[PDB]
Amino acid sequence: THHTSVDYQSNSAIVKNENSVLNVQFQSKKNSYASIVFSPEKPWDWSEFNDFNLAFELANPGTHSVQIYLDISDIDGANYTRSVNVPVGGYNTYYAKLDGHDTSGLRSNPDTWESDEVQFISMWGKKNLNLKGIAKIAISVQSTLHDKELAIKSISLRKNPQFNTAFLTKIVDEFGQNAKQEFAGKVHSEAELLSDKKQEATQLLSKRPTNRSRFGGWAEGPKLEATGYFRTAKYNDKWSLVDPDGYLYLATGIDIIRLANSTTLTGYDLKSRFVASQVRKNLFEWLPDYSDTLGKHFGYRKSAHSGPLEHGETYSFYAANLERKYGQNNADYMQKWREVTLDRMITWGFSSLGNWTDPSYYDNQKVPYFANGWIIGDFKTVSSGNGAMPDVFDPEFTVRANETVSVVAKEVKNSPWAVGVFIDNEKSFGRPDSVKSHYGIVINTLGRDAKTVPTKAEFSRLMKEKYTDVAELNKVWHLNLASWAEFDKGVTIDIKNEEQLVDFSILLTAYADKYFSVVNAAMDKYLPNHMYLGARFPDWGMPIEVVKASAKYVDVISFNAYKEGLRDDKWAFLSQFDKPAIIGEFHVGSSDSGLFHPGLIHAANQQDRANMYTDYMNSVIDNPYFIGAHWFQYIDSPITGRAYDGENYNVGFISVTDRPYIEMIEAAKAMNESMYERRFK
Amino acid sequence: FADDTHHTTSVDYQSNSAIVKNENSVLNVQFQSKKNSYASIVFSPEKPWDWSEFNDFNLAFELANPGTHSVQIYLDISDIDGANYTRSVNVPVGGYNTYYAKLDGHDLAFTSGLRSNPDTWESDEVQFISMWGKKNLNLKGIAKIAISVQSTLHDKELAIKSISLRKNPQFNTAFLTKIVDEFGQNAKQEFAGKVHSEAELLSDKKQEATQLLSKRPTNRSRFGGWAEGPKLEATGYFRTAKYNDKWSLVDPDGYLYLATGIDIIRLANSTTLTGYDFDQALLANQVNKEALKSRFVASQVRKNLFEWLPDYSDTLGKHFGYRKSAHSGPLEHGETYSFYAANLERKYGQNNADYMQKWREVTLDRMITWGFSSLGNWTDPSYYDNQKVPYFANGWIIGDFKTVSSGNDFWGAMPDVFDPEFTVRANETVSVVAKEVKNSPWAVGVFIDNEKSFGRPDSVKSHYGIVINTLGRDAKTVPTKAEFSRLMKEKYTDVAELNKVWHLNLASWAEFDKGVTIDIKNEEQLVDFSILLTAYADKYFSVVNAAMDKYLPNHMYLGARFPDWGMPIEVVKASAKYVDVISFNAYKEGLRDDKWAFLSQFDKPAIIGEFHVGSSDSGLFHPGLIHAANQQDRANMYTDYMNSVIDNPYFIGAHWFQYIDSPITGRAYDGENYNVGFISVTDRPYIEMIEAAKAMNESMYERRFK
Repeated sequence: THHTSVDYQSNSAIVKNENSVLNVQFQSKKNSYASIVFSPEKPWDWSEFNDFNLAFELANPGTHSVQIYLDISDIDGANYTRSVNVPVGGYNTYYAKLDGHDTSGLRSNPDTWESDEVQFISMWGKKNLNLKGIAKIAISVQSTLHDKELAIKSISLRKNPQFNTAFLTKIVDEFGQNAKQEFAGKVHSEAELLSDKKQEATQLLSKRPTNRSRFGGWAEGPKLEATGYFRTAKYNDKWSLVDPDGYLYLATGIDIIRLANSTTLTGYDLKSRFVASQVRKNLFEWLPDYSDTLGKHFGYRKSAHSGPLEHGETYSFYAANLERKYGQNNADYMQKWREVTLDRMITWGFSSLGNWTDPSYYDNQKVPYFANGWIIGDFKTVSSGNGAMPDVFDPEFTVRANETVSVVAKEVKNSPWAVGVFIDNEKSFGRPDSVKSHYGIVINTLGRDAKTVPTKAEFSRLMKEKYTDVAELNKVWHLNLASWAEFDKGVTIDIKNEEQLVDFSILLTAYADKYFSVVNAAMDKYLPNHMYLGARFPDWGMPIEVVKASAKYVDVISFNAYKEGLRDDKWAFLSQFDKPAIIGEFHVGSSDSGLFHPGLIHAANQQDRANMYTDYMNSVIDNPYFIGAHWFQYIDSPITGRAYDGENYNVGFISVTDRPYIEMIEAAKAMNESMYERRFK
Repeated sequence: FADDTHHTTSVDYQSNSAIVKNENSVLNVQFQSKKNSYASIVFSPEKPWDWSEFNDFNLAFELANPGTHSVQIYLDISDIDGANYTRSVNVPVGGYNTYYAKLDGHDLAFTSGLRSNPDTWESDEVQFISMWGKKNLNLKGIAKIAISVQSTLHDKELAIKSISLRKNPQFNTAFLTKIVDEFGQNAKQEFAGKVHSEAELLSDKKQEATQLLSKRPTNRSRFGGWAEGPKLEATGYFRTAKYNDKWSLVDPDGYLYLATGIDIIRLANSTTLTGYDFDQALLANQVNKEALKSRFVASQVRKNLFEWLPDYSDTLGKHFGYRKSAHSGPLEHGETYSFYAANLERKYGQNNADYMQKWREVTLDRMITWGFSSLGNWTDPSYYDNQKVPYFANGWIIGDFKTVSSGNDFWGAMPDVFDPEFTVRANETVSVVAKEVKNSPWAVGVFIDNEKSFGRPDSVKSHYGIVINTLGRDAKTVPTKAEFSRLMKEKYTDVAELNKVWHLNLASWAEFDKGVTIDIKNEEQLVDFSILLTAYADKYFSVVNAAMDKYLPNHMYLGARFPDWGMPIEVVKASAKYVDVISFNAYKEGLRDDKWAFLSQFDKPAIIGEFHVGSSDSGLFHPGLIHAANQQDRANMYTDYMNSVIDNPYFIGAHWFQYIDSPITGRAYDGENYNVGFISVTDRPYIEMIEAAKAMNESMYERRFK
């Protein structure tokens, strides 16, 4: 229907008409965004159809798999983003449901009918689009390290096949696996678990090899000063860490070495137990009684979002498999899991345990670890206009900051094994997408009472410093304020004024400076010998003012970047600070895991997954500012979604049945082996 | 561009070990290929298709695969005359693609010297690989189109959306023009692992060096055996034994041992015809000074394949050679070049370093690192003195002894093994091997000869050809016939009794001795045919065994590498009485139980001499004999094949053919241009293959014996 002829344009992509087939060469090596956009004469009207799907006949004659983004926009202005991986090879059909069929508490659901076809993964945006007027349909590739290609043979709208009413019925086995689907590494019997443990014990290393120091550093590199703690240095023209014995060190590893995130909502909410959600309940074949052995794995989630529950009861199939696998005959399965986990990292060559490692691990003297704290309190707050952020100028913020960091110190006990502390994570500092996005904190704060809003009170001060008289501001901001007292009370800014931006930038820096000074001070008080690794900025939300402010205080600037790699264009700005950086989170996933959601970055298969992993880690290693990266996370998200937000991604280095993804492991081992020599030699 | 639909339109079909259901308008075919070594769907009309009226056209199939494994289909088209031709292609798991076979026009109308040519037009479709048969079929009468699945380990599936005849697109006249780059790579196509600059070679070497091991891991014995397994009598030589009700080898130190590794660890088969030649009279392996002066273009088509050849004065000019005997191409002889050897000197020969010695060293280390227990057949004798990786040795028995024939010229000549000169030449061959091996414990064993034309057990004529043809000859001048006369007289006393059994009217034994034309339809004689064929093979193996007993007494004799398509039971039986290990070549997806059950007759250990899987994503124009969807599938199919070797209680190992990909423009001898390499022409190991090999070799002892 839509193509077999339709008008289109391209953005950093050569399009050739070879037969009926659009060959798209995405110029994605050079350009961080590349696309072919399908725009008709008059905005498509699909009012006349119901219960239907948009289908693409896609091949990939390239030499890398392509994660394509499907963007469908309105005459109305709303947009929804979908994504899928197109493997190197011939044609498959990719479809997206636009109306009907599918609430379940899963970020991505099973298909609503059986096929050999591939459904796009729903990512973000406004789902319920305006079918009456569809402006554009864009296929884009974003933030790759390689040119990508796509062959489009046909685009069409199709009537959805017959609904499967049991698509959410017993999709989980008693092991937490995809019940209805076979997949690589699927456990069929409990005896497989016991058999795994025995086999794995054979291959597991105990100690670091002789080409690694005891702290996991470069035993054959230079020998810098031994401070007895992890620290930063420059060797040649590249940033490095230094281990406590003065060997060079780069941070590789895995986050969430803990069970806190491996639980899923059962649908129940002890003598007052009730089914709060029938749909949740029916997902799983097996859920034990509280009097059962494996009933030990029942938890409760106070707060839950994006699902048919705001609270309720949880179960952890991974923790259950741990008991099954390591807790034979009353054995301390937790302790055994920790010992296996430590050995795995040695064996895989990981130099550290990542963020959100369980305090259980902190007194270990085998593998280094990263510690963390969240700053929570009843202190006053500001808003990015949309996320609630700390009023960093409230004295109550320093009070809680100190207690937060103090807590961590007691966990760490001044151990050289602690590489450093993360404080907070992806705070809502603002997104530099527009004025409103960039300076939401400033804009929202400026219309609040200086008398009651400490952050605003500092804004007042700084602006008095620069402007002296309020009439002189009235010029630049193009406003008609009466007095510094009215300003102090609250100002509604002119969204379109450009001259005030220079000031907004002062105010955002000022807010950020206080944030990072407070936390830096707290670290000085409680863990003075340890590095402070920042606040883990998301690459989608890292205003330059916030980064700049952090550079004065942190030992290492942390970012999370869920991309195919660290592109030169994207990270060039780091050269203005000359500071070392770490990636707190990254991952690749694939649907061949039997999960319903590959995650944020998509590969063709486990082997592609590992190869893309290698490409990302190579980009980290070859970047002169970056000193490491941590994989998110250790364990696959539960197939029915983690209890907090329904996230059900293939993010695990191991599956729910405590089986390492083999291909990932071998990429990991390779990468860790050659990392020091690649960077420095 | 479509001429005519065959299925979209219905046509009559029959199935064979295959369930076909017409779900919607598609034929979904479930080949029952796990249980049945041949499964098929056969499309046949009431009257033979007449396609005479078409020219410059192709036959096209729109195919998906809803199964869990990729499927190599065989496409056989047969005509009214009983001629047949076989094409093959891999259909990956997934949706619909077009697979086509040109029936007329373009390159068909190879003189290229490539077993399989580049496509004659660029497309989003997949050309079938021409395999074998009578290609020039009668398009007046196409009797049947067969799609089959052959010797798999798994059930395969196929979805057929349409079959059609179509006009060929515009002929790309430049399809054989500059298809090779200076590295011997596919110039026009981008492929995974393609080298773009010489610097990448040096880059490659540095990186691989840090990853190469130079010594066996702790869990492997010095001779590559099972360090943690039982310890048996150490004889100081490789030998056979049983453990846990399964055949094994035993290394010199007494540890259990299975043979894994790769064939053709040498340069001899990495050369391709350049299209140049010389004044034949000036020829006395690079040509001499006087002959070089008469260099001329003998094949324009060959010359134009290449973007670059060096000049003889260039450093890389030393990689020119010469081939005295070539077939299946435009040249019967001519200049060759070795892009692989050129790459070795580029990679390892900087600053006049000993590039060959370094290649040998990296090769040994690669085998260690990849976990292979051995170097396979046709290892360059350069390696024989190595004390790091065990190796298989070989000889060919060649000479001017008398010969016998199958009665089919394409099958080839066979030694008259009752000719005393055959024994002289056997002895002399084995003696040469003995001087190369120098009694080294590192030599696992000796293969003598390879895929001799003993017969194919699929028709009486094919099976007993040597017997039939020899019976027709004179005892006076044909030793094998003199032996056949002896055995029949021993059995029948009087000719009259044989005349009865064979349904003949021979006047005298003197007639029999002079020459008999047997009755091809007579069945009673087949017991005698079996006796005669056994007797032939028995003397063959007895002679070789006695040679081995003289010169290499301490070392295993590994037989003569029978092809799985041509292994008469009589010959296998004869061999079992002499060899330490029975060797076979088997280019299939695996060792099927049904194919190899016969081994229980002899309770001997067996070895696979050669097997391979190839894929088109290597950038070569021919995936080979067994086809995968891509490099990853290729590795997975490798793994399955090796699992079937490891799981088989008679087999003690298998060798992969071969180390290096064949030249993209054909090996000089016969134009074979397959993706058979563990490594590419630029000395880059195929990463997926290496990873699968490492895992396989790691687990083999445990999997087989624990």
